[PDB]
Amino acid sequence: NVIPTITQMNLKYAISAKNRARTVAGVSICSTMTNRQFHQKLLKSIAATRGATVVIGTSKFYGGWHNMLKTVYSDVENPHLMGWDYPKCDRAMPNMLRIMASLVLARKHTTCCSLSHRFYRLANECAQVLSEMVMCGGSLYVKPGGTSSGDATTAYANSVFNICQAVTANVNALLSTDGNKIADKYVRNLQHRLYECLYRNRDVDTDFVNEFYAYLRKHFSMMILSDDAVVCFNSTYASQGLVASIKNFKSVLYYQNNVFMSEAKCWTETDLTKGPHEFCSQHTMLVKQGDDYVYLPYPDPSRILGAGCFVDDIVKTDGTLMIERFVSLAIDAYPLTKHPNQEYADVFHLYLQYIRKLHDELTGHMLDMYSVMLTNDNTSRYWEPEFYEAMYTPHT
Amino acid sequence: AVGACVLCNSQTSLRCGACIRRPFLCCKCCYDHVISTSHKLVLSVNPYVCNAPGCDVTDVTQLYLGGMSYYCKSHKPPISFPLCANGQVFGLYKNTCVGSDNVTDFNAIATCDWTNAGDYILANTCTERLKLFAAETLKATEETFKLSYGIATVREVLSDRELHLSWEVGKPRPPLNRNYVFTGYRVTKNSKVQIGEYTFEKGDYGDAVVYRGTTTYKLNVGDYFVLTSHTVMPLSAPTLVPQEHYVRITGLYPTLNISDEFSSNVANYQKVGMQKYSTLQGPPGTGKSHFAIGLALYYPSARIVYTACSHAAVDALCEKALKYLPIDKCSRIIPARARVECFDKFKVNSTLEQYVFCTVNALPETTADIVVFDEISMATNYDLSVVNARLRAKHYVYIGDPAQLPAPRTLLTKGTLEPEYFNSVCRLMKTIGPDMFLGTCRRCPAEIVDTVSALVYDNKLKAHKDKSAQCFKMFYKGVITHDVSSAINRPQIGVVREFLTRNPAWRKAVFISPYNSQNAVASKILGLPTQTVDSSQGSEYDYVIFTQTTETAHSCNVNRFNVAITRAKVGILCIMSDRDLYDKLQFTSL
Amino acid sequence: SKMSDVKCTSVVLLSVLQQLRVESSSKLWAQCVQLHNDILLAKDTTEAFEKMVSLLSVLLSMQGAVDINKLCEEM
Amino acid sequence: SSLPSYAAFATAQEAYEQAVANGDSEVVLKKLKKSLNVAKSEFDRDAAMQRKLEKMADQAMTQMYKQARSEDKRAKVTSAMQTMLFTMLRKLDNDALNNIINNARDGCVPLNIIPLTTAAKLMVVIPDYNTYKNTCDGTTFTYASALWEIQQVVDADSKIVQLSEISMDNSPNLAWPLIVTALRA
Amino acid sequence: FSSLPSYAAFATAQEAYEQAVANGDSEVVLKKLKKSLNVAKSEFDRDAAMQRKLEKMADQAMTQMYKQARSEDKRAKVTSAMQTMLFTMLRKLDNDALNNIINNARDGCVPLNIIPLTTAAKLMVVIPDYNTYKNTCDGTTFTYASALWEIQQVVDADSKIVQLSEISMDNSPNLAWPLIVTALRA
RNA sequence: GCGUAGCAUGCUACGUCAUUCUCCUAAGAAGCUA
RNA sequence: UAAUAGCUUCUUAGGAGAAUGACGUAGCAUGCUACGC
Ligand SMILES: Nc1ncnc2c1ncn2[C@@H]1O[C@H](COP(=O)(O)OP(=O)(O)O)[C@@H](O)[C@H]1O
Ligand SMILES: [Mg+2]
Ligand SMILES: [Zn+2]
Ligand SMILES: [Zn+2]
Ligand SMILES: [Zn+2]
Repeated sequence: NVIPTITQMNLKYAISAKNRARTVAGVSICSTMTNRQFHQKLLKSIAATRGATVVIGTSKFYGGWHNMLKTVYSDVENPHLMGWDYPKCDRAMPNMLRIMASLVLARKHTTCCSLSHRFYRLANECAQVLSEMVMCGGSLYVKPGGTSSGDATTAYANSVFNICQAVTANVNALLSTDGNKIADKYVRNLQHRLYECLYRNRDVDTDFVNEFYAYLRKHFSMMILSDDAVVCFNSTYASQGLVASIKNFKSVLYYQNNVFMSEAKCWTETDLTKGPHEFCSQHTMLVKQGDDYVYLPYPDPSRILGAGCFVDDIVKTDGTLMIERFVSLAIDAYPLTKHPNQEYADVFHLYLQYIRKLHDELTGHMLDMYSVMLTNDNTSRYWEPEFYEAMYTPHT
Repeated sequence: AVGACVLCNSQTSLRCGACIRRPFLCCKCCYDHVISTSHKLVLSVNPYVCNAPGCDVTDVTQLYLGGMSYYCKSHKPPISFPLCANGQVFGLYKNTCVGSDNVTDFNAIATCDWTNAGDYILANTCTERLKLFAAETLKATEETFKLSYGIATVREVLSDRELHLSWEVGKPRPPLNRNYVFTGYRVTKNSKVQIGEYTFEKGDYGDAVVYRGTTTYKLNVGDYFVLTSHTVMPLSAPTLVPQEHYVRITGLYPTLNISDEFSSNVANYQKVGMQKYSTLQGPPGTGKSHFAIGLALYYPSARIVYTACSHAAVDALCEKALKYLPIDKCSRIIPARARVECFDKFKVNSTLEQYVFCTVNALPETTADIVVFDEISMATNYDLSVVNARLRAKHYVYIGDPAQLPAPRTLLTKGTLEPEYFNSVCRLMKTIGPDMFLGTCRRCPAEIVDTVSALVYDNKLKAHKDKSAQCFKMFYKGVITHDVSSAINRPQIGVVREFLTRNPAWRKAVFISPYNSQNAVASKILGLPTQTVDSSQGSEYDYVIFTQTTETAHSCNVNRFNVAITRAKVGILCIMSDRDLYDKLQFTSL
Repeated sequence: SKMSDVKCTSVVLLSVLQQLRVESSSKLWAQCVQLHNDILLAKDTTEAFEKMVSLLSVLLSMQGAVDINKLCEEM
Repeated sequence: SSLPSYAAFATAQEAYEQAVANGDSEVVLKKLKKSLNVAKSEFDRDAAMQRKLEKMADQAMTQMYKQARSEDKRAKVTSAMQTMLFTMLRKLDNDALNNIINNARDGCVPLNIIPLTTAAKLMVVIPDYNTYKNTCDGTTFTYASALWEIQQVVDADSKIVQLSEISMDNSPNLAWPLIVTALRA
Repeated sequence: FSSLPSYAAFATAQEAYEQAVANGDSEVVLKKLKKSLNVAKSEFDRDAAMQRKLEKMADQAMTQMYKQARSEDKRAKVTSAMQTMLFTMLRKLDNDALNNIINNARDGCVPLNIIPLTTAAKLMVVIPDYNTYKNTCDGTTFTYASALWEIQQVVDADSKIVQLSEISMDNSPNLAWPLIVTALRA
């Protein structure tokens, strides 16, 4: 049976760098419960795999960022890093691509579900997520399409959509090349068989699908987190048109997403010793840790200072009540101490000194409210930089 | 649960358990209070009783903080330490508590039963925080005195309009009037539960009470009544907001030719505008409450809240405002129960109107541009703190006179209270003097004012009328019937009845007597509007018949008699008891 | 630090206005929100100060809301 | 550590120390070792319950402090925010902000939002001739560190009053406070 | 612990041991009584362990029972709330118009999006500016969804009543847009 | 030489307690990301 | 009014395990001594 569902639109009260309002989709429990029961095994299996294309469940601490970046550079020949942007990603996504993502996620149910069971699960997904009734200010509207950001499988379906767009860009790049200019005889035959498998074949050719997958993994290595993507592509092939470039992504998003991807939000890095320019809002820098060089992610110092200065509750302003609040921010701001800019390195020391001042005045206020100090105080380790240095060391 | 010490405003977490109001006390102040008085119970976030399996020790010098709780001398964990020691009492914020020297007046305020007179003169000349605490505990004691009134029951019912009463043997009997209510019981087997809210009033013949109820339940003989209790709320605002003298009028605006009648009080209006709060003291019927309405006509745009402690005074003020102010922009705020019948001619109970009249007790939290408190003699420091808390304002004006009758003060029964200790406002009036003062009687005739300028005021008032010779002083013995616990003088009422058909122009004179019992029972025998002396204050009538019921210290009170006679407008007949009181006034023969 | 002192003062000012139930009047709250957001998204100090004058005029226009004399005598 | 079980353990340890200083042989030495162990075990149990009790004391202290401070901070949210706002306003020391605040203290507050566009309308109430004399020079009006052209002066009766009628002698009969409508120049 | 007779056995063994030590009993009897006291205390603490487990599992069972009773008395409340909501929504229905449009259906099935559009008796129009107001519902009556509606009320974004004379080209800046107009089907 | 009894030393099993560590779960507070 | 998912910090409680130490009991191995054969 198909259960239609109403999803609320909730305004998001959080810190941001732009003044446009952000809205999330609160989906009903009747949809979330069944979508969990349908997808959670695969979703937890994706979140527990290390070294794959979809980096979900991979921590950035204890060398997780360095491991991710070393898996992206998986033996590519002339590596250049690339990153693109999806403008209006959750609201311009076509219904065909969302249905594609839902059908790709549902390929794991080849034994537990029948054909009709999988169809009615897809229909429930479409009725509750894709084209639903939306409660926006006490009024029911119809959502025209696009993914809602509150379903159970949001980041994972978004990752499927991102991988699909990248594969489409590579297919278009390889097919739109001349063919008489391709010097490599292997890539010319690959293009010929790609056209055969696209427009002259109706049954799946698993041998060529494996061959093209191997080609993409060899020359177009990817790292996907649901709309962020780092690619470590072969620069020579991409210059010859044998592998997708930024212009191919722009073309694909123009004719398949109904958006224009300006090249001012897409970055290219010719030097691997600097890492990706930005992935998950973190810049990357190569530091000498211990005796070897590793990649550490540092955030925008403006973001950390804004999180310290502006809060969403009146009781987060006391400071002495929230020392863990600043310990977490110092954990996030630790890699700034390796930045060559001293004003960036001073943010971590500022947070450590504020933690020490907060503990000093907390102990003063506690000794005032009583006449005895606390017997056990282990707060001294939060203004020592070793507690935060061990946060980015691969021993754990 | 922390707070501020009452007499030093340091931080604290201790309270005195034995005190009725349970006030916060810092460590030094709490030690000073408990080591010297008989109060030996201190409530922290947890009470300081001993936490044995079963033990009842409350004295704080006996206890220790042992293990994780407060334990007595021979129940403590072997590891101590003493609570009440080192010149302090152990509590939160222990090493920031500065004591005081006001732990000598606070002991007297907490200990005293408000029976003597000196307790009031120490409860009104102390510091500002103690002025609030003393008023709070005085109201608490006045409320808890009602708990000692005898439990009632019903004898039988021959007539369903007049209940029969039976008090419990061995307890005092409360007075029967409108101010006191009752709530019942049916405790036979079988419903120890309330049976409604009733009220009583005595009957003239035999033993009977012509009752009233909120519902229509009958009493099977086991059903009975007990007087309920009014819990007293805490108060925070100062009794008087501190005064500041502005250079020029701020927040108020004058008018264009205010009137031809209020042209004399213009300087006092400007003085009111200049100062933060002002006090107007004048003999009765000289233009005090007709000064407030003139002030309203002088500051037309200013929102004004008029308030008073009584209902029959604010009703007279409402009538005067209706006579003068535009009636469209007025109000009248009444309590939910509305025990007395209030003034229903304006749009009643609309707080957000420009001119708003209310009693002190029913004041709603709001703002204003000037608040006019009236008849401050009736008001205690509780009323001043209430009006200073609920109503924010830019300018305050207190109008009233100390020589009129003060607040009831039911607990006071020894000695007399001088005017300068009625409340803070009267103390200010008598100590340094009023800010505005107008002595010239514009209401009462020449004879009654020329006699009242000998009783209370030391030959101060000239006045303006002609003595119409309708001021009468009667000689009549007036035998006593102490019936309702307030006296009734049947033969004096008989004198009035036998000489109210001989006075064709006196058919509408209001009947005034100090005792509410005779004042209420007179309605059958003569039919005139009736009024007690306490509520007659602030209201004028064209003709007054005053009857001194019995010779006592209540009816022979010069303040009460002076506020009684001076409500007349053209003539007054009064029958007297005291050979002195009838002789000190100069009236006609009879 | 003068540009960043203006951007925090506007945050506190709009918090005060929200506490004073300016949010109930949608036409006034829209202008207050516009001024606050344009102060936060500012590169020039003079523009931010002009918009701060306009935003403080909302607080100063309501007579019965705040006690200016008491607030300015605590400094 | 000033407790009974530590007194027993300490005197047993001192007795064993003296005995092992003598330490001849052998059964008394082993029995004293066992007595030291059995006293130490009871002292250690007492110390463990002591530490459990003091850990729960610290739990209670921290929790009560957090509750008290949180309720105190949430209680005083309006006055604290207003005091913080005016502290920050004073620290800025802008000449326009100081001007409008000083006028607001006198009561010369605006009736609408002060406009930024040129030739836009400002309505401001002036409550006395003192505030008019400083701010208004001729037909010019100085406010918010800016010059405005006076357009229309009215009273609380909404009666139009000419700029010639505002003086030391005629205004004391007028219907103050005036309301001045001006345009940004 | 104290209820069980293991404490009694320990207490009598300890009393006998102390009495014989004070009486100067021989070394063999002293060792015998020491061994008996040791095994008595062993049984005592061994059963005290079972008592610890008893009280621990009893408190866990009681907490589980309290939680289950609470979650079963909170289920009935939401069941009743859902039932009352559903039945009030039933009572809101325009039964005659809905019956007509549902009997006109061939299969008895109709799109949901036409259920208000053909049966709702009240229409709420939210209008952001004056040009839109002039276009869609100017005047006291207008046409929408092939039906005739009569304006019964107009409010602003502040939920304050606005009169139709106040919605003008020059009075538009003084109105708190958007305006919500409520009309009834004629 | 054997049996019984006692003392001392050592190993194993079990029960109880103290300390430290690891993990598994539950509950709560918080931070960041998409 | 406040979504899905991931990671991390801190605190509390419960269970299980490990390690070390302490006591008690039982079993086994050895040395010395007393009695009987
Ligand atoms: N300026 C005046 N001219 C004439 N009569 C006046 C004037 N002021 C007051 N009165 C009269 O004097 C009386 C005083 O009344 P009121 O102010 O209520 O006295 P009190 O305040 O003592 O109760 C009023 O009834 C009024 O008629
Ligand atoms: Mg009067
Ligand atoms: Zn006391
Ligand atoms: Zn004190
Ligand atoms: Zn005890």
